[PDB]
Amino acid sequence: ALTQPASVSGSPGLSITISCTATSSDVGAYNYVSWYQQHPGQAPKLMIYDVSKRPSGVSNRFSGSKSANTASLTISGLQAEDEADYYCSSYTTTSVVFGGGTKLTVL
Amino acid sequence: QVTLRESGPTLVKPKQTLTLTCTFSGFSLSTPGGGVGWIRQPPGKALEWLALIYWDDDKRYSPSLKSSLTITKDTSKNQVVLTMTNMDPVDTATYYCARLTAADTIFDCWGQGTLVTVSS
Amino acid sequence: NLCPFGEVFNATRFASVYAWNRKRISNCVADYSVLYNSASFSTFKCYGVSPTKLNDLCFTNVYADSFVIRGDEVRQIAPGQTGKIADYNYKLPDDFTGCVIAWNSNNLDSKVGGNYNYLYRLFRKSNLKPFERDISTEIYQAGSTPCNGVEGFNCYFPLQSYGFQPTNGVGYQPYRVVVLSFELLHAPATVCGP
Ligand SMILES: *[C@@H]1O[C@H](CO)[C@@H](O)[C@H](O)[C@H]1NC(C)=O
Repeated sequence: ALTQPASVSGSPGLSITISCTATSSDVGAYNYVSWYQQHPGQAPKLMIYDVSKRPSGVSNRFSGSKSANTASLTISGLQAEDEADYYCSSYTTTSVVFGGGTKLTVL
Repeated sequence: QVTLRESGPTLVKPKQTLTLTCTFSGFSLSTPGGGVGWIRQPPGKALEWLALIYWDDDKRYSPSLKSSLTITKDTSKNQVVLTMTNMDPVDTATYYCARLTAADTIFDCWGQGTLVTVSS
Repeated sequence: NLCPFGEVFNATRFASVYAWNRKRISNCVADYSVLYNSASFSTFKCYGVSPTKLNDLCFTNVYADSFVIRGDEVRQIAPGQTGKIADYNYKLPDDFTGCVIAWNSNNLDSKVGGNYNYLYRLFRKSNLKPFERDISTEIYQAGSTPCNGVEGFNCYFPLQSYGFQPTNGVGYQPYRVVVLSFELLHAPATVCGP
């Protein structure tokens, strides 16, 4: 399964990034990865479908990148949205992993 | 547009066979690279994909739950039925059925999800 | 006056290499400008005919093909080499006019686990002829002791489970390949644009 930090914090207005690595050898080349800004209470929602490409409509400044096997979620100075969690999911060799939960607490 | 909503039973006794469905609308199932999935999440835990169906009636299950989880499809009435037995207290979670528009976009549209508990 | 040039590229599902579908093209307009400038076709390398300026030229009996291969064998489909795909599945003649325009199709032709919808032919006792469709799936015999309908020793099936995996390398992803074989004749042409 994928591994990501427990809970990343940060002050409003600043820039933060959530990491998501691929320690396990389930991924062949880590080609497809996506995040989900799960608003706590109703349901998760897609914010970025490809490694860098984002879906239309629900997108303001969200982006991402990956160098060798570690994905990222680059957020702009906007931190006053809510206390939303993020889940990095990608295709494995036999299943669909989702990683863990990272409560992005803002100060 | 693409809208997902779950319908079916909520409470169940241990060591039984649960039948959870969700009616979809606003899109087609025979589209190339299309399909719907099923993901659960215990309260205070992460997400885990249970199983999904594809356009060509390909029932791909989870390695840990290959035997119990059996997924079906019904394009005539736009219904998806999930059959799974051996109700365990650890299975108490909320089940969201998703929409896989393509292989690149992972679970574009999601559903409301119902909290299916497993107790006495 | 228009004809389905988009249906051959934007079809529902292509066929395998061992059962490549052939299609005749007639009464069309050569609007190849919008095709070359589609910004989606990765390999537009056309051997014998320039990639552009195809609109100011029109042929007699152009055909069309459709199949899917792997990234490493994208170069294999060409009248310059052979060995694995152009030797048992589908070979292009040495005097072939056209090209093998293909694009990355790793968005609707692959799924989690094993995609067994597309297959390719394994080694055979005979060599493949140009423009040949070997629909027969007879058990290949690697010498003596004929099994005659049994599998196992030197009797493997000619078709092989492909296994399109979602996570793959740059040469292991699905690639929808189309072949536009221009048939240069002297009869009055029928597919000619502006
Ligand atoms: C196939 O569909 C896409 C998107 O609808 C379009 O951009 C493309 O031009 C189509 N193919 C052809 C050959 O027109």
